[PDB]
Amino acid sequence: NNYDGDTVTFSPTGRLFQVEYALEAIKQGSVTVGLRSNTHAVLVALKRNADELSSYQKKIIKCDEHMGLSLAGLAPDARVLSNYLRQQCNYSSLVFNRKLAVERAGHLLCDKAQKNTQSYGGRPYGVGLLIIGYDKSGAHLLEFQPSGNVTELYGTAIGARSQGAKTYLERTLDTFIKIDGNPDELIKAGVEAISQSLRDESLTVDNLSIAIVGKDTPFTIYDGEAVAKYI
Amino acid sequence: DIILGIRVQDSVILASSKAVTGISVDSDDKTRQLSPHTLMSFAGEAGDTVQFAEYIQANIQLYSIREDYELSPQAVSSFVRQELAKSIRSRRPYQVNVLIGGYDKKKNKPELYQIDYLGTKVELPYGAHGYSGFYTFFLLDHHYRPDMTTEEGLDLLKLCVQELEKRMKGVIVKIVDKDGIRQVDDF
Amino acid sequence: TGYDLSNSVFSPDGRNFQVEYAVKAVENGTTSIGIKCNDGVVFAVEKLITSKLLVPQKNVKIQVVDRHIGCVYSGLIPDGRHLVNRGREEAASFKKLYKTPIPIPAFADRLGQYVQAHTLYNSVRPFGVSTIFGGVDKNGAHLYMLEPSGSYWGYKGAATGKGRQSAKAELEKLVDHHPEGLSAREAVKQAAKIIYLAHEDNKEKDFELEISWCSLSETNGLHKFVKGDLLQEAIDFAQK
Amino acid sequence: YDRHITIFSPEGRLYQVEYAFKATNQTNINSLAVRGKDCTVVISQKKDKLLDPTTVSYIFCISRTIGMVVNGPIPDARNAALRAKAEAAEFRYKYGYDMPCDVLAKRMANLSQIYTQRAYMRPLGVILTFVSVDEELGPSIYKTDPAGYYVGYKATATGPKQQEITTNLENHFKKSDHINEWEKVVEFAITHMIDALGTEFSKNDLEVGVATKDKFFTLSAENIEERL
Amino acid sequence: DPSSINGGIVVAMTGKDCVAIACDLRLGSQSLGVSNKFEKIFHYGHVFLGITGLATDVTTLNEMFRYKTNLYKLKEERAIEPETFTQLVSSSLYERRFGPYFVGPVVAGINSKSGKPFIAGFDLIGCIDEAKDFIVSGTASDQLFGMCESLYEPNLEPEDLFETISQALLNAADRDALSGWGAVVYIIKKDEVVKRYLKMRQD
Amino acid sequence: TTIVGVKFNNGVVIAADTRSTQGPIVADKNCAKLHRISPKIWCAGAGTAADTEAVTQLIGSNIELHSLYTSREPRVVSALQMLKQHLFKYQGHIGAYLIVAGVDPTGSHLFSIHAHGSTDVGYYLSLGSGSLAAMAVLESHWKQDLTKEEAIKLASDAIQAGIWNDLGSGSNVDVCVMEIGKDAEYLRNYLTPNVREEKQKSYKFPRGTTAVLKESIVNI
Amino acid sequence: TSIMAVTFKDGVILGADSRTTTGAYIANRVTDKLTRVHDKIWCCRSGSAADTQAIADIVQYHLELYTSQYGTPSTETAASVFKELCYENKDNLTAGIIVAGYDDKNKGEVYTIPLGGSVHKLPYAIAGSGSTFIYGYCDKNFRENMSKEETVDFIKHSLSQAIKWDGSSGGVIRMVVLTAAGVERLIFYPDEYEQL
Amino acid sequence: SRRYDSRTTIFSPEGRLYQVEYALESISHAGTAIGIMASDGIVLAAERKSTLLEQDTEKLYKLNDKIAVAVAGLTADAEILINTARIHAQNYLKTYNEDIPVEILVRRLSDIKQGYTQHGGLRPFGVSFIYAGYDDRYGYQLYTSNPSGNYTGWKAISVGANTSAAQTLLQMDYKDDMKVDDAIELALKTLSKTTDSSALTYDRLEFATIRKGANDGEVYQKIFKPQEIKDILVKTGITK
Amino acid sequence: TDRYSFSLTTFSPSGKLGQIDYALTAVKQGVTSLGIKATNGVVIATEKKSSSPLAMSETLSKVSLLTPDIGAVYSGMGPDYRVLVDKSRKVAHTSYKRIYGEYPPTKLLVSEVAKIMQEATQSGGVRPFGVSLLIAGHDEFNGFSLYQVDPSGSYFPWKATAIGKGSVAAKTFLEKRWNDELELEDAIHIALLTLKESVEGEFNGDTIELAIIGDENPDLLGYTGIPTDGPRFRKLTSQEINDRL
Repeated sequence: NNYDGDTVTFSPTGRLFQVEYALEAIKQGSVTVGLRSNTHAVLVALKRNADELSSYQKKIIKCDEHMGLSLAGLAPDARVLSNYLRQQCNYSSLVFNRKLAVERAGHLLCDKAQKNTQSYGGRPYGVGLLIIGYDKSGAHLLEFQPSGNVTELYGTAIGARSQGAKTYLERTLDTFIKIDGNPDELIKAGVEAISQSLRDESLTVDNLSIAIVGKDTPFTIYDGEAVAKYI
Repeated sequence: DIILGIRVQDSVILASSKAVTGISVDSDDKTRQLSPHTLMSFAGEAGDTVQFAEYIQANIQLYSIREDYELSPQAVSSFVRQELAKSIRSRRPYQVNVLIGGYDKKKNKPELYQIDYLGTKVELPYGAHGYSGFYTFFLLDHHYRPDMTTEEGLDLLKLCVQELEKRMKGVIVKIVDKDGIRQVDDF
Repeated sequence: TGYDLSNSVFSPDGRNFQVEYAVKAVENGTTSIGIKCNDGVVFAVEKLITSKLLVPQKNVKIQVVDRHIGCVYSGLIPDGRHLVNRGREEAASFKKLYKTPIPIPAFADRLGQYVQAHTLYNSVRPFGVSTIFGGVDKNGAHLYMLEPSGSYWGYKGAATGKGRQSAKAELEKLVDHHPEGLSAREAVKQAAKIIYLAHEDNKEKDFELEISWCSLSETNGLHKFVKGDLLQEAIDFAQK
Repeated sequence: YDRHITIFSPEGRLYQVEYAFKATNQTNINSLAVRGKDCTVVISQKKDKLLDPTTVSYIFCISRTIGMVVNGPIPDARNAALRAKAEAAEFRYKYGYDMPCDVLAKRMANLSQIYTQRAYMRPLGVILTFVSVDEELGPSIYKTDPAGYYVGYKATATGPKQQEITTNLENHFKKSDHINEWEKVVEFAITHMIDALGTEFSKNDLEVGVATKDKFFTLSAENIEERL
Repeated sequence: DPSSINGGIVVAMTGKDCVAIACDLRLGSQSLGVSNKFEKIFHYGHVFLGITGLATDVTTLNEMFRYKTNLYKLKEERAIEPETFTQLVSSSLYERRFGPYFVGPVVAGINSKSGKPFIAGFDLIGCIDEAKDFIVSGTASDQLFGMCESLYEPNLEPEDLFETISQALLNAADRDALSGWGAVVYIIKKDEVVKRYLKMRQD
Repeated sequence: TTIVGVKFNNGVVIAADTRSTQGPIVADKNCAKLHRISPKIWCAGAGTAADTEAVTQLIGSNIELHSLYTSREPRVVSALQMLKQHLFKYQGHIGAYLIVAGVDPTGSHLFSIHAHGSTDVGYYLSLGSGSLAAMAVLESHWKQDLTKEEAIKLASDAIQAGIWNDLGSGSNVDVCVMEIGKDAEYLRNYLTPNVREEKQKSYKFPRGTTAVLKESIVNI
Repeated sequence: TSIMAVTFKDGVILGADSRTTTGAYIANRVTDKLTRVHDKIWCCRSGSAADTQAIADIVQYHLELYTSQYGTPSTETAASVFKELCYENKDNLTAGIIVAGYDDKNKGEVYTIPLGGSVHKLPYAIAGSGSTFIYGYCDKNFRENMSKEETVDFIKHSLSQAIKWDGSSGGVIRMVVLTAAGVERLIFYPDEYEQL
Repeated sequence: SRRYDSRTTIFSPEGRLYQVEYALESISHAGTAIGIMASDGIVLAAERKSTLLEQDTEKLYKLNDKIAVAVAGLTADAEILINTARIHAQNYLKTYNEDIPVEILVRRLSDIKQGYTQHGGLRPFGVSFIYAGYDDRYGYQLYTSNPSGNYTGWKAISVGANTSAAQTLLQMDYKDDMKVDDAIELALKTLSKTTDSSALTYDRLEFATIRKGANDGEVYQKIFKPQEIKDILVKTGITK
Repeated sequence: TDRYSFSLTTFSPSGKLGQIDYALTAVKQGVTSLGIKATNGVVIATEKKSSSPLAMSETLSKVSLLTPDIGAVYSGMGPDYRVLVDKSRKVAHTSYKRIYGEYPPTKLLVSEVAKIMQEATQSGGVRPFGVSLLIAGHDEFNGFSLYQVDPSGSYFPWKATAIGKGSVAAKTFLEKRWNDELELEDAIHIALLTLKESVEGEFNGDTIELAIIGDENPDLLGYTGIPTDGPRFRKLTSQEINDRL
């Protein structure tokens, strides 16, 4: 393949192979699930560790009091994108006394990702993101790919073997859609969904991370003993 | 600020006031040995003088290391004059006046140069900066001889220093000759 | 042979293969159509419902420039968004300089120059989108289509994407059967029908229809989405 | 290789310039320019029911007095048209009098030569024909190519079928320069194109640009039919 | 006024087939004499330049013009003539139109090919003053004008030109407090240049 | 200084005085104030002499390059525009007040330019410290249709009025005439009405009167 | 300086005096203060001559580029182009401009850009040092939908009074008429308007 | 544009710089230049590479009043470096009010040459210089500098097409107590013996000497005219 | 965007700069041009070829005035020569005349042109000029001069020379007819005879361009009044060429 050298080269069929390789980098990451109802939004993440003597890699990053995300793929790219999102939310608050909408943040991430796939000297990002938030329009969940595509969904999953969780979410859509005012039930639904992507491991207090945002709930992260009641 | 210099047949004698300007008790030396046979004395605005003198000394030492050779006093004076002329056009000019004493080994002769903050260089048998000239030039004009020895030059300098002390404490006296640079301790 | 590995390299026959590959990328997108009526323009687009988990009526595709220009595109969606952002900057600069909304042909020329500038160097990649845009200005209604090579033209009816052939045939029949022209609402209904017919090529996935229009007698010369009872009437007419 | 950028081949050639010359014939349209000793006339051969015909044109109005016709792809054509308009406006601002046709042609040719000499710039695959009635030289036709070469002409033709038109023009001039007649010159050029190519050009098959002493304009389809 | 800080005067006159340029020797700070051996006249081949004004600017311009004349000789393989050196001085001065050198340069020479004596003067921003009789500059410019308009004659032998220019210089310098601690005169012919030091009242 | 410009039936004539001073002291008794921008385009400048000379030289060099580039003779309007924009860029800090006249393929032209960049078009113009007397003469005697001889006489009379009545103007008169189909005619010292009379005696000193300390030979 | 522009039934008419002063001396008896920037868009200039001339040159250049790219600019567009230069450079320029234009749809239009760089659309505008003396008379005499002769008479009377009372204005009265029939120039000499 | 980069400043697996070696090979095909230093002067002799056209008004150049150079290689690159060296000498004179020592100027030129070898992406200068100068430190000095940026001091040196043969000839018949005339004879004999031509005529030679006196002061540089070269050839014994 | 910061002209392993050699080949494929130096002038000549019979060949001139006393001709690529002439005129004005008030001598202007041409063989992302130039001039202190400048920036002074397709034959002919005593008319006649051999088509005043550096021409100086003010460079009209034929 002579067309995969850089990001400014089309293939004869019209494919960008560096973007596809970044997507492949995503597909080898740990599974993360995002879910929402009319009042709350939830992220569930399965961590990974190098070995037993190692700690587990963090997967959930807080962007603002009403917004956060979980990552799958190359972690430093997630850090870069999260810092950019934090700066944008801070700018909105400082200049307009306004809470940045989730859709606008998705647009900003799409625009920032597009510029890295059209000019020489820069590679596309190597991470996929699930973004949850609560704003004046309610709860929102977004999925971001490094090709620049951003989609708004009721629920989704990314990473290795996420198809089972996605099928579970698609089957039980009408159930978790209407879990309003009961955050624990939504968290348990998300945990059950992420249980569908496990093959040779079980959820423990060391490898499970949860995040929640809602109508009266700021973006909060639970890990360790704080998730012991959801296992 | 007393900065004075007298060039006699085989050497150059420089004198600089050992006073500062407050409240403290020290013995300030306003000279920098640019090279084993070239000395520079300075006067002027505080801060600028030390910085300029150290800059010149560093550049001359760098040249001496690079070429393994000692610049003549004339070349040193020309370099200093160029630096001052550049400074006078800059955003923050140096308010420094200098006397440069040297003993050219090639020509085997002493040389004395006087440069002001503007960049005016003059080679003189004797020179001064500040108000030393106004109270010293009568004696220098009456008594100077180009063929004076080191002792006669020292005596004339002593008379000049006493005249300065009449209309005011102490001076530091440096001698540059074929053996290099030394400081007079009996003065 | 080796002339296809860099942008802005002429082939022996006088071709730029990277632009043709960008056209190939455009041909893999969804179907976008534009229709020019008696006093305005109508834009319609098909959105594939890949998963039922997508929130309906969200993920808007049709975009607005200034308050009178509508734009839709087929190909790599992020490239289309980049182009629309550039067009918004151009319109803002024109409005600031000359205190008047930018005429549609001028906007088309600015977009065309920007697209063309990306075929001049090998350090950049051509845009992989074909864009149908238009609106209303003091001279009337204008509809344009722009290709990855930077070439653009004005059209009575334009179509792009995977189902472009059937859409073009339907548009040609529509133009032939209505020499006088069409009204805005009739154009909305016809756009719904044509999008539904063009989707019949791809029956593997369900689709959602999105329609916008800019008319002098219906929107007072502004660009507005179709969301109310008119959208349902158009959908019923298309499915009939 | 030497065939990808603008560097010399071992034979002293520049392959990218030759390939741009090849690209100039992507559109199968011919254009003809003639002088009438008081005007200049250019005629082009514009050839889908969905298109708006009034928006299709390869004739540009660079300034009040200078007109341009392009042979080649329309994106590079519009690039060159915008550049020429900017150059003419800057010339008028800087020097206080209207830019002449030959000087504009020389400036565009210099830009083309820059493209042929710099690696990162590719040549534009277009041929540019500037027409005017200069206040110092009378009717004027000048032409520039992707190689950076420009010259003035008594008459000229561009396109794939340009040899026949050139031969017919040369025979007419040998019979006998310029045309001794703007409408008559337009009809002469239309008849020349018809004889050179064939068939009967309708009002939709051509576009006409006319440059008179203080103006350059383009005829509508109704005017072209009136000529017919 | 920077031009009246150091003092000094320069005169130039034309002879039959000869030229003469004279200067004072004083260098003082404000009213204290610093040096009586400060010459204001330099030569680059057979072209002579005398500069009055700030001593630093005089030295700087001398060094710069030596630089430029050496490079000109290297490139052209011939010495520069007074007429071209005048244009060079004018351009060098006008390149500092807003941060100007406070100088009073005067050019005197003999053209090698033609043999005609040439003389010119400049202001601080490079305006050229061409004269067939004389050029003056310095703090005693008015005194020099008065002496020259009375003593000068259109054609003088170098022996008479020496006396004329010397008397003009001495009598103009004796009426200027900032000028006069010695005086130098240059008499320039086609094939010989003579330099003479005059005796003066000093004070 | 006094500078004037006058149009006539087939061309334009400019004229100027020849005195340049630094305050009350005459620095140059015979100075050239008519500058050649191009062979048929001439400018007369007042104000700062160095500024006038340098600006005319620069604009002339640019005009020559432009004429070579365009293969056409220079036009007066081009020089006017270039001078105007250069002067406006410096916001009056370049002290040049110009009368620019010429003949080009479009005809004969006369313009005035001020140090701030403003330009004026007129049949007769005056500038300088003596411009009031010259303008008085011009308003007294200018006519709509003038021959070359009459225009030369009128311009010379205006310069003479400036010479007589204005302290900053005097010495000689320099003229330049440009006609549509002819070469430019530059008349240096067209009139010299200030010739110094003979002195009462000769002040040539006898040889040996000046005391000398030392003498030497200088190697050039 | 006394400049004005008046809209009337068939179009617009600009009028001005012709005196330029450098204090007490009249440096130019015959000045043209009516500057064309486009075929039927003109301006009256007051203030610093250099600033107004440079601004008019730049505006003419920009409008030529606009015409080559986009078509015939409107009077409002020309006023906006003037306004950008006046407002963004108001700390270095002194220019009071009256922009008058004609088009088939809007007929004649007048915009005023005083010092500072604000734009005001008016049925008629007056500016200059001599304007102050005719603020009343014009306000008492202006009508709308006047014929060409009435507009000429109104401008002539107003400018004659302004010339009479203002020492910085005088000379001849210049007028430019913009209508569908095109552009017309008119001039009136002191022996004509001083008898009014 | 990464494909078209030739990487002119990289090492080889053997630790060599390809461009420097290729420039040396290019120089090895240029006209021979020879410098000989005697106890009282320096002789520079270069062989042109010829027709019957203008010669009096390409290989010998003057840097200042005391330093001259002989060029082997590309003439225009050599002119660039010579202009830089002249400016450097004038700058040193301006700063220190003294003539620049030969070694300082040679080292500056060598550093300029080395910079192109280490950083940047430009080709090195294909020029070798033979410097002949005088200063108060060491007296008469002869140097050579190559595209590698190395400079060396020589009693007798040759650069060009026949460096090996010329150097072998110069190793013998050279003494530390030779005079200027003996040096001139030796240089002419070496040029005649190493010349690949029928005869060593005056129209294919350039000559220069640096000595004391000859209607000058301390040091005089003489660039021989063609007539002077012919007279010298007759006197030495070449008679060609 | 422009990442071509590296030289496109590099040394081959044999020590040859390939791009300069290819530019020389392009020059050698060009039409013939000649220069002949006389005791009282210099002649520069070239053939005028028309791309099309309908083209007004008068609008294109292969001989260009650089300064009133210096002109030039070329063999090779036309547009490169046009740009080089523009640059040479600008450098003549901005490097010499604005400093000394006089036009530069022929040799210094040739050196500046050579510097410009050399910079195109070492700077990054640039193709060398594919032309060879013959420059004829006169200056007060050196007389009349003729120079040849190559694509590599090497320049040489010539009594007579030729460049282009028929370079070798013309050089041999000029060598056989050099005597160090020619006048301007003799040089013009020799140039016409040498051009008649190398021209295959019609040989008249419309297919030849001739220029001369001779004596001052007060007629080509549109003003009078300054005794020290002449344009030695002169281009012969087609009628004069026909008369001399």
